[PDB]
Parts: sequence; structure tokens; C-alpha cells
Amino acid sequence: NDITDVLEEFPLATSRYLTLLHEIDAKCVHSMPNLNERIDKFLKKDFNKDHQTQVRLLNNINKIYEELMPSLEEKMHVSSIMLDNLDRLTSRLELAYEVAIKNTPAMHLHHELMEKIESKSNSKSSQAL
Amino acid sequence: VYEATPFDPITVKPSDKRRVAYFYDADVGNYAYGAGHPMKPHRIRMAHSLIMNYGLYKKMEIYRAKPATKQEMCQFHTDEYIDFLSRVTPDNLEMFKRESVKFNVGDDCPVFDGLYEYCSISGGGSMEGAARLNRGKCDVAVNYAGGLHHAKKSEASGFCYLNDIVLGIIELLRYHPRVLYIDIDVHHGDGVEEAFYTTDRVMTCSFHKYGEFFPGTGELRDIGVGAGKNYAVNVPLRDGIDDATYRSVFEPVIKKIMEWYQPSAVVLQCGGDSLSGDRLGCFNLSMEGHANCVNYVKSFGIPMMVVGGGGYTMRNVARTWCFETGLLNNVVLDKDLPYNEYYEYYGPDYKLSVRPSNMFNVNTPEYLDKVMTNIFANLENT
Amino acid sequence: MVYEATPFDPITVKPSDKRRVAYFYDADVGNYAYGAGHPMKPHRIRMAHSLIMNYGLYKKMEIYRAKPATKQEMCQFHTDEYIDFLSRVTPDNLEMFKRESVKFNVGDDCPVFDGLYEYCSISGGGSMEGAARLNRGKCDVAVNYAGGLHHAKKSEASGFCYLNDIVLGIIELLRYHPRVLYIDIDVHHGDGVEEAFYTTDRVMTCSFHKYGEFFPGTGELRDIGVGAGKNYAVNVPLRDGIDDATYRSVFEPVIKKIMEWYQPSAVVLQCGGDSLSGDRLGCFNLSMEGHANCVNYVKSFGIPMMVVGGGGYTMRNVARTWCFETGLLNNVVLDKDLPYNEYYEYYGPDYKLSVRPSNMFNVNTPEYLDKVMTNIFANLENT
Amino acid sequence: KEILTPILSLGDIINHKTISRTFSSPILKNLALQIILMIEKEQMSVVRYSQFL
Ligand SMILES: [Zn+2]
Ligand SMILES: [Zn+2]
Repeated sequence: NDITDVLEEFPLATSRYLTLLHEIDAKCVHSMPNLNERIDKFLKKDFNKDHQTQVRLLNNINKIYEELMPSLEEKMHVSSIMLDNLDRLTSRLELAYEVAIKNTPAMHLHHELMEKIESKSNSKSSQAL
Repeated sequence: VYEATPFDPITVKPSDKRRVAYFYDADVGNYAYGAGHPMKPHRIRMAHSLIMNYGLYKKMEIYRAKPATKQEMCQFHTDEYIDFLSRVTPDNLEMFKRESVKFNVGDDCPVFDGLYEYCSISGGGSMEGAARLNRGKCDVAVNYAGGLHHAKKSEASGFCYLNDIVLGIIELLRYHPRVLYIDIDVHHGDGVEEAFYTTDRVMTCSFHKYGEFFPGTGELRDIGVGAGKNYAVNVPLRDGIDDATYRSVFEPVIKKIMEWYQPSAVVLQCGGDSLSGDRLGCFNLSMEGHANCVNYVKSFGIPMMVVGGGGYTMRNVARTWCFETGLLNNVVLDKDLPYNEYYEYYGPDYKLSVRPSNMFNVNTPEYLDKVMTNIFANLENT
Repeated sequence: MVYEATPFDPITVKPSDKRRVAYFYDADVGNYAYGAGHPMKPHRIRMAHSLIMNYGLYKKMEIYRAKPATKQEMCQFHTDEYIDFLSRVTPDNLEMFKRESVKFNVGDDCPVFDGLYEYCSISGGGSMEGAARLNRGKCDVAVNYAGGLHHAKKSEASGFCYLNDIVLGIIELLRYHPRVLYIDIDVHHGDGVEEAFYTTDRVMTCSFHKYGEFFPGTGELRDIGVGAGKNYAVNVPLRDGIDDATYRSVFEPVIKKIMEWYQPSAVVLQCGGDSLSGDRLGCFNLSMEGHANCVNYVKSFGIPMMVVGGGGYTMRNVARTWCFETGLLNNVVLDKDLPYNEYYEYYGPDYKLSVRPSNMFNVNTPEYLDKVMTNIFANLENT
Repeated sequence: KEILTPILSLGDIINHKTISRTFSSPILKNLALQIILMIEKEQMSVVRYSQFL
């Protein structure tokens, strides 16, 4: 039964973290095409004909990269949180699978009695009203 | 003159693709109004999450507006009221009960954590949107964190503490000759309308349910006063208006006034409580009908700012705000909800579209014809 | 009607486009013999490589050597017992391995020869290193002519193929790609890769084979997949003596539709040499230029592609088409002269870079082609 | 009362309209596709900086 619970839990945390990642992608998505264009223009064979042009293109690339590190480090942070939370969730999931498969115990039997009381209390909450 | 026009599916206008600056802050969604309160800033976070998970960030430049200061708020409000607002806390209200009864805070304007921070961030969002729209750096400012129009010069009512709309209007008026204001909220923009009665610079049009409703003001005879005569139009309606009826009662008025008034800048409130299944609303609009107004206003190629107010059922206001944000970029939406944090809150079908209710419409065509007759008659004077 | 015969246009390549290709060759690949009377002959890789050396193609292409695949890497597909027996078996001790050989379907039609593990590891390493270099983005094309043996099952070595390195290459491509399109040209149906990837969506195991009385006995129009892999098994069964023009008219629409709908990120293009005229068992009549037009069309898109070898029961024609395809991969057309090499005396009495079609009964009626194209389009629109 | 836990006789298929909703949910596949698309988008840039290094 815990397998069902962890299956419910997976998408919620995954989606929260993915929304965070989408926000980080959003705040820096307008510089990736500029960086790629600068790199491609730098790697052109007909570019080295003016030293000042090389200097200014290198300066532009350096400025873009200086602006781009913060997004990358925030991405590492959120991905690390992703990894640890998902590790915990998978741990719960595969303990649940191993327990459910090892025997095709009185403690988990008691939890049924504890929940049976709640089901009995909620069923009688409509009769008594 | 009112004529029946059946509603048609919305298609974007590829003539213009103006820049969109969607102002947003991540701390607005933390504030809460109470336990049983209907007004929730959490809907702004819902809409932002829907936008983020939908793939709309590649087109629009997302910002984070700096909170406004007290001196900026004093451009329209009184020093005493803003001082009380800053000083009041959810703990020392007993010592501030005199101002609370005097400034009408506590009944529909509950004091909560970071209330002054909420007002400051909304005012700053509107201020920065107006600043961007004034410097030519942008043409559309989606300040979804604002939309607070019920607040007055020295009073706070209708969950509305700081009137950011009039502050943004003043910023536009810094260098613009004439500005125009639109409303779509079911209630009436009492504060924004009142702020510019005697002057020609600002016009305040509101499509507000009239009669025994919350604002209780804004009849057809609210022509103006002094030199601001005929420069504040009102379109009172009744319960149960639909998409086609709203379009037919909305578009001709705007066309006529911008023919006559000739605005140099535009602001558009986008109240989300005028939809089907709303908690505090009495309309039957859908997301297509809601987005029709913003698409129509944008189609005229004028500098416009979209603010966000109202909305008391999460799914409806979130979907409507997402649709409006998408259509402001001249992009039709997928109309399928991607999985996110709040996927469980989006109905039992998990579809972006929300079906409008079947409830009986009340607006008779002849009443609407007479209403727009008076509107056009008073607008023809100038 | 979907099929439409068109005249065969001349070969044209974009001069503006630049493509990086990393040819893979292990000099020890062509030194294992299946037997005295066995159609399989690994010598073709060596002869083709000699041809590419002599034609001067080395000045415009990159070539390396792929490290042999480890046993654990090779076990990414096949069972542990299968690989264990394949390593432990020798042509001299099968008396104690008779039961294992009977179980594993080896010895009678696929016999045990010394160096079998070395050959299998060489092919697997070539495929895996090609896929790894494809993922790293350094080379757009990773040519591995040594492998391509797609008839190996998970626990059985049928059709003279003991190890299926195509599966491992697709796996190592899938480690960094969501969807990779696999194209088959071998006359026999690609039973191994098809069975491996029959219940998955992340691959597009497109095929162009022949249906009749054969050893595979698979590749029907009905088989489209199970589970999430439904309608993701494109098969185009054909018949005797399909010529160049109709083969091109069948290939180009289908591949265009796949690239327009499936939209893969990498292509694992099989280039089996047994789909040519004069083959030992292949019934087709495709010429070398027809065999290379498919590769040129696949290359014209501009996406990373992993070209592999495979079947081919003849040597001269297979080597000629392989070197022609390698040249075409560089946007360079190879002249018809076959410059002198150590194995020059092999190349027939014509001594020209060309394989010429024979006169065979073209059973491939246009009605069959129209029907199969309609079925393929119907099952492909669901993607 | 549909909250009642499944019994050990494998009533998984004939379940209370809720277990089937999760076991039939294809959301995991969509999550995998989104993750791998992000992986490709990042790997293109990774190759770019590898060349520039
Ligand atoms: Zn309202
Ligand atoms: Zn073959």
C-alpha cells in the first residue's frame, strides 16, 4: 500500500522542482542565443583580420559568461535538492516493494485496526449525522 | 446603437508583436488574508506556475519590480493614512483602533502579516510597469500583482489598500498628454474613477454590475464634474451576461471613445471574478470571452498595461490570467494543462478550458441599446 | 495511392555543409573464419578499409580505433549464461558443451570458431565507442563497418550473428537521446533489434526487408508493437528484384514522413551489403548507387547519424558500396577507378567502382507498393 | 468508505476508482520525457563549452 503513496508523492515533488528549474531557465533564456552567436562568430576563419575586434569579441564573451554563472550555480543547487528528495522517495518506494514481495507483521496489522476505527468512525458520522 | 453579434473564436493579430514585460515577485504568494477569506494572493502564484510550466517564458521578459517607498505612495495618498498602514500590525491593532474605525480597516480589509509589504510591492509593480511603458522600453506591462482599484485617497475597502492603478496613471501622465482606463471587474472602480473626475487627462470606464452590489456607485449619469465633463463613462450591466453580449456591449464603446478621446496611453484592469463558477461574481463569461476584451484592446496598437485584480476561485482566475498572458504575446494557447505543483486543483478533467454555466442571462437587448444610447449621447458632446 | 515512381536523379551533395566522420577500424577484425563452406566472411571490412586508404579519402575524414567492449558492457543486452558459454566455448571442447550448444542454437547453422569472442567484442566495442562519440557531439557520423550483426537474439545466436552490437549502440545513444530512428537495409529482417525494441517508444526500428520463405520468418505488416511501442515497428516487406528507381521511390517518402512525424535526434542507419545484385543469398537487384542514394538522403537532413555495417555474403560488391558510401558521407563523389591495393585482383573482371544489376523477375508490383505505403502511413500517423 | 485498504487477494484491477487512476497514470512517462529533453538542451550547451575550452 505504501507503493501507492510513493507513486502519488513522486509527481508532486518532481513538478515543484521542475517549476523552479523552469524559472531559472526563464531568468537567463535571453542570453543563450547571444552566447552561441558570439562563439560562432569568434570561430569564423575570416575574423582575425583586426586585433581590436578580437579583443572586443573576447570582452563580450567574458561579460556574457560573467552574467551566466549565477544561473548555472542556482541550477546546480536546485538539481541537488531534486537528487536528494528523489533519493529519499525511491528509498521509501523500494523498501515498500521489498516488504510487499518478500512474503508474496503485527505492527502493520495494528495500523489496519487503527484505520478500521477511523473508517468505522467516518461511516457512523453519516448515520448519526 | 446595440446590435446582436454572435461570438466567434479568438485568433491573434499577427500585425504587431510588441514586447511584453510580465512583472512578478515570488514573495507576493506568501501573504494570506485569513482562514475563511475568499481573496487569496495564492492565485497569482497559481497563474505564474501555469505560465512557467506552459513554456511561455521564452517570449516575455520576466522582471521583479522594486517595492515602492512611502514618498512615492504619497503622490496620491495622504501621509496620515499611509503612516497608519505602515504602522499597523496584526498585533497592535488595539492601540490603532481609532484609525481602524476612521480608515475603515478590519471588516473587509483585514490586517495580516506583511500587509504594508503587499501594498508596497503592488504599488512598485504598477510604478515600474508605467516607467517601462513611458521610456519606450516596452509596450505591454502585465502587472498581475496589482489590480487594486477599490482603494480611495484616505480609505481602504474591498480588499483594496493601495490604489496602484492611479499611481501608474500619474506616472504615465508624467509625459503623456492623455491617458485612458478600462475595467472588466464585476465590481466598480470607485477610487480610480473618482481620482480624475474634474480633469480631462484621465478617463475611467467600468463594466460593473449595478444595483444591490458591493460598490453601489457608477450609474449611467456619472458624467463628470467641471472640466472633466463627459470624460468618465460607465456601462452598468446586470446578472448573467455572456460572452457575445459582453463583446457587443464592450467593443463599440471602446471604438467610439478612442475615436473621440484619442488616448495616448491605455491601462486595462483584468478582474477575474467575472467568470462562470466564480465565488463573488454574478456573470457567465468564459476564458474566450474574458480574453476577447484584452485582445480587442491590444489590437488597436496603443501602449497598454494589463493589471490583475479579482478572482476568488483558483482555477478560473488562474486559467484566465494564463490565457490573457499568452494572447498578449499574439500566441494562441495549447489549451491542455501540463503537470505542475497545483495539477490536483485544476478540475476533474485537467483541461485549460472551463465550460461557462447554463444560468439564465438577464440583459435585455433593448436595455443595452438604451444604455449605449446614453453613453454615445454623452460622449458626443466633446 | 502513395507510391509514385520517379526517375533516378544524379547524385548531388551540398558543398556548403561540413560533416565530421569518425571511421572505426580494428586491424584484427578480418582474421576469423566461420568455416570452409560458410557464407559469412569478415574479410570485406578489411578490403573496404584498404579501398578507403587507397582512394585518398583519409585526407578529409577522421579515423580511430575503438577499444574492445568489456564483458559487462556486452551483457547490456544478452543473458549472463549466453555470454558465459560464448566465452567458454572453443572448437575443440564442444563434446562437453553439446547440451549448452543445443540450447543456445549454435554449432549446426552457426558454428563455433576460434576468436569468436574477440570478433564479438571488437564489433561491440566499435558500436559502443561510436555511440559514445556521437553523444559527445565531436563527430556527426560514427562509421563502424565491423559490426551491424542484427540477427542476434537475447539468448540465441541465429542467422550467423552471435552478438548484436546495434542494440548496445542504440542503448548508449538512448542514454542521452529520447528518440533515435533505426533504419534497416539488409534483405533479411532485423529480428534481433526488432525483438529487443518491440515494446518501447524511444526507438523507431524502421526496416526495408523482404518477405517470403526465409530463416527469420518475421517482418509482417501486422507487427507494429506492444505496450507503449504500439505502431512503432515500421516494416516494409518487399519481393524479388526491386530495382533502383522503385527502391528510391519507396525509401524517400517513408523516410521523409518518419523525419517529419517521429522527429528523431540521431539515426542508427544499417548499411547491409547483402541487398545488392549478385549476392549469395540476397534476392534483391539493387545497384551500389541505389544502395548509396538511401544513405545520401538520410545524410542530407543534417542530424547526427551512426552508420554500421552488417550482413553481406559477398566481398567485392560489399566493399565497393561501403567505400562509396563512406566517400558520399564526406560530400565527395568517388571516381569509378579502383586504385591498386593488395587485394586488387579480387574485384572481378570489370575493375570499376560499380555493382551492376542483374535481370530478375521484378515481383514488386506497384499495387503491392501502394498498399504497403498506405498501411505504413496509416500506422505512422498515430505517432 | 472507498478509502478502505486493498486486501491481499489482489483486487488491484477491480479497485475503488482511485488505485486504477494512479496505476494507469502516464504522468511518469511525461516526466521522463521532460527530464530527458532538459538533458539534451543542457548537453548541447555542454558540448559548446567543451569546444570553447
Ligand atoms: Zn472584483
Ligand atoms: Zn542479411
